[PDB]
Amino acid sequence: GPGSMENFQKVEKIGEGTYGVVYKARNKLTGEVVALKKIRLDTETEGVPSTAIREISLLKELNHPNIVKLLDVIHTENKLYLVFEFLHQDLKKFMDASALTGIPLPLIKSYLFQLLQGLAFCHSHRVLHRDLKPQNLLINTEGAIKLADFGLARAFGVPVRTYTHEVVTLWYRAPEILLGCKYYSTAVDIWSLGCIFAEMVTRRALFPGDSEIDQLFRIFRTLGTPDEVVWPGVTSMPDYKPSFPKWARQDFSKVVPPLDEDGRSLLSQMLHYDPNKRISAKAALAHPFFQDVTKPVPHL
Amino acid sequence: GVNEVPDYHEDIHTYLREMEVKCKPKVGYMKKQPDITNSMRAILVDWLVEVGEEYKLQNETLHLAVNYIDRFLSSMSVLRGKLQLVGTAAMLLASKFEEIYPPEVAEFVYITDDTYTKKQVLRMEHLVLKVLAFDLAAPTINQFLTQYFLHQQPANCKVESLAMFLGELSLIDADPYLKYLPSVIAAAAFHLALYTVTGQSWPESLVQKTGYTLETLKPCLLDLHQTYLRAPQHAQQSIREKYKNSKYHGVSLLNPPETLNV
Ligand SMILES: OCCn1cc(Br)cn1
Ligand SMILES: OCCn1cc(Br)cn1
Ligand SMILES: OCCn1cc(Br)cn1
Ligand SMILES: OCCn1cc(Br)cn1
Ligand SMILES: OCCn1cc(Br)cn1
Ligand SMILES: OCCn1cc(Br)cn1
Ligand SMILES: OCCn1cc(Br)cn1
Repeated sequence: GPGSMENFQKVEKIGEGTYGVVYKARNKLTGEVVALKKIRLDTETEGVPSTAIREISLLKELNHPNIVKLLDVIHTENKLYLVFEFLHQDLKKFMDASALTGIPLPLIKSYLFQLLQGLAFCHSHRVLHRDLKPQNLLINTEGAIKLADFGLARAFGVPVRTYTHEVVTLWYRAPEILLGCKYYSTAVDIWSLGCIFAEMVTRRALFPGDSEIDQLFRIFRTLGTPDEVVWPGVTSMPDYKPSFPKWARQDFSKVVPPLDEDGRSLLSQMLHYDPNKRISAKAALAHPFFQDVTKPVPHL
Repeated sequence: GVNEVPDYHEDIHTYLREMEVKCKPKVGYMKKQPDITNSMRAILVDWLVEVGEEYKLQNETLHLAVNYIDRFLSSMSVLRGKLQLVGTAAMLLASKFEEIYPPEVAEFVYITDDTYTKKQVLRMEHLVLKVLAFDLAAPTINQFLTQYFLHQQPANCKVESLAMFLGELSLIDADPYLKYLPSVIAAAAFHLALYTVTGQSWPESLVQKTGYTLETLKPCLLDLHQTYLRAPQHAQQSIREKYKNSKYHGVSLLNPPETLNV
C-alpha cells in the first residue's frame, strides 16, 4: 500500500476502538482527510490481534458506498495503522443532536435504505457484521450512512457452523443468541437494524436491558413471549426455560406509535422471532416503505 | 434454512468462484524452489493435520493454512530449515482467522519442539501477512463441499465425511492437486464419495449450480480416484488415522471402488 506515516498530519483524537485510539488525519500531498486506527502491536505478546486480522482481510474485499473504506494498512514492525475514509459523525451522536426535533422521516428512510444496501452486500460476500449499533454507523455531510467497525465481523460458510456466543452489543442482540442456539446467521444483523430503525424514530433504544435475562424479558414484553407456533423449536433451545413469563404480543402500532403502516410492516419483519421468517436485507430493499425514498443530506 | 442463507447462497457461491481464481497458488512453484520439494510439503501438511487434531481445530483452519503456505511459497524462496516456521505461522494466522478459541502463540512454539523461538514465529506471522497483503479470506474445498452437501436427496453422513476426507487427502500432494481449483476438487471429492457410498453420481442440480459435469470433472476425478486407491500405501497417514475416528464415521475404513465407469 502506497502509504507512509510522513504524508499524514494528525488533526485530533476522534474516539477509541478495540486496539487503541482513532485520530482524524490529513494526507499532506492529496488533501484527503482520513481516520487512522492505530494498533499497538508492542502491547500484543500474541502477535497481530485476531480482531485486526479479520477487520483488514474482510474490509479489503468489501468495496461498497455504504461500507466504510479501508484505504491502506501501514505495517511498521512496531505498530499497525489502518487508514480509513473519514466521516464527520456517527449515528448515535447525530440522534443526540437531533433530539426535540426528531430525525425527519425522509432521512430515516434514506438511512435505513442505505444500511440495508451495505448489509446485503456484506451478506452477499459471506460476511456477518455482528455488532450493528448506531455508534458503528457513520454519516457524512452528503447524506451517506456507512457500516463501520468490522472488528467483530466474521466470514461465514454455507450452511453456518457454530461461531462465537459473545456477539453483538446487548441492546441490539437477537433472541436466537440470547437463547444460546448452536447456530446463528445473517438474521442477527437484521435484528440489529430492526432495533436501529425503531431507535431512529424514537431517539431511544428499543430494548435497553442490563443483563441477558432482562434483555430477553424486555423483548418478550414488547413482542410477546414466543411459543412453538410463532417460532418452532424455541422451547427446545439451550437457554429457554419453561418458567419464562408468558407476555402477550402487543399491537405493533403501540411499539412505535409515530410509524406509518408501511414502516410498521417492515419493522415487524425485521423483528420476527423466527430467524427463518425474518426479512433479509436483500428482500427488504423492495419493501413499499421505500417507494418514495430519496437521499437528503443530514439536516444539522 | 436461514442457516443455509437461502437469499445469498448463489451470490456467495459466485463470489467464491471469483475469489478462488484470485487466491490460486502458482502451479509448479516447487520446481522454482531450490531447496524444498513436494515430498517436504507433504510432510508439512501431514504434520499440520496432526496439529489440528491435537488442538481440536476446525477442518476449515487446516485448509486455510495450506492455502496461505502455497501462496507464500509461490513468491518466497524458503530453505528446508525454515519450511516449518512458514507452516507454523500459517496455522497461527488461520487459527486466529477461523477459530473461536485459537491456541496461544506459545502453544504453536511448543509444537515445533523449540526448533523456533516465539520471536521467530511472530515475525514470520508478520512476513506472511505482508506477502499475502492480509488477503486471508480465501475460498477452501470445504466452503464448496458444504454447499454441495445441500444437494443430497437425502443427507448421508457417510457421504459428507468421505468427501471431507478425500478433499483433505488432496492437500497433501501438490502434484497433481495444485493444478485444480477448490471448487473442482470439491466436486470430484463429492462425486467420488457419493458413488462409493450410495452408488449415485454428480446431481443435475449441481450441474445447474456449478456448470461442472462429469466431463469437466473427469481429469481431477481420475487423479482423486488414484489417490484414494493408493492412500493406505502413501507415506503420509495422518489423514487416514484422523478419519478412522467416529467423529467422521470411520470413513477411511470404507473400501474405494475399483472402477468409476466414467
Ligand atoms: O510518527 C507519527 C506519524 N503519524 C501519526 C499520525 Br496519527 C499521523 N502521522
Ligand atoms: O467517527 C469518527 C470518524 N471516522 C472513523 C472512521 Br474508522 C472513519 N471515520
Ligand atoms: O415474531 C413473529 C410475530 N409474532 C410473535 C408473536 Br409472540 C406473535 N406473532
Ligand atoms: O528440514 C527437513 C526438510 N523438511 C522440512 C519439512 Br516441514 C519437511 N521436510
Ligand atoms: O525431522 C524433524 C524435523 N521436521 C519437522 C518436519 Br514438519 C519435518 N522434519
Ligand atoms: O493449495 C492451497 C489450497 N487452496 C488453493 C486455493 Br485457490 C484455496 N485453497
Ligand atoms: O500488507 C499491507 C497491504 N494492505 C493494503 C490493504 Br487495504 C490491506 N493490506
